[PDB]
Amino acid sequence: EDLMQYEAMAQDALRGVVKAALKKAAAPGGLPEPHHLYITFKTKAAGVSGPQDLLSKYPDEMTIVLQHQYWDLAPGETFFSVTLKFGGQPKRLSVPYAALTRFYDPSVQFALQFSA
Amino acid sequence: PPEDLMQYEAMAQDALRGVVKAALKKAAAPGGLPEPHHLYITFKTKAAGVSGPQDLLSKYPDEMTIVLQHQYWDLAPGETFFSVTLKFGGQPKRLSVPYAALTRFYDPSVQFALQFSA
Repeated sequence: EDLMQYEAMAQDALRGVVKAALKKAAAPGGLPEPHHLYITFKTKAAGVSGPQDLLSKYPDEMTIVLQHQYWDLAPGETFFSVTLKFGGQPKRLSVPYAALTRFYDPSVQFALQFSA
Repeated sequence: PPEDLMQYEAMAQDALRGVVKAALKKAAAPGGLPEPHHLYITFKTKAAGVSGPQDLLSKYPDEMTIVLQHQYWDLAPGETFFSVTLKFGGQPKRLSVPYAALTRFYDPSVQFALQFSA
């Protein structure tokens, strides 16, 4: 076995792909068609925040999608915030890259699983 | 799709630089790396941020490789760069390299290699 645990360090490091993608999504032009993103995170992880009413319906994991219906994406180095609609209702979420568990871009079938 | 407009391979490749940062933090701990893990780190000598003994650097104004095994100390894997003292021909010297200057990383013990864009 590997006492260095590279497979695990590589996995945690790859969380940075999500950060870079959102950086592109927030720059002029947004995501290049037809790219869109599935992001899954632990609802109760430290730092995630949003409406209690919404988060309560998602006990542990929640998946959001960035395609067209999203506003004010703010991707920082530790967490990102974005506005999405739920039941047609706009709601603000902030989730740390550390709380992520999955990343998927259907366009090119790019996938990333995280420990979290 | 004839093309990935998001360039995930490039962003992934760049994000893995964090593997090196994570490895150096384990090495900076008392007890260092678990035997027989030794690390080869290659960086671009002229990239911004790179600093050390001019004489030494000048010996290779291109890509230089340093190995971290036993004779290294005061390794500081900061946020955007790391500083470390190594012995070149016996004389200890400080090296400062930004993670963005890394062009390669390699640990023979488990055959784990990574290469990054110049």
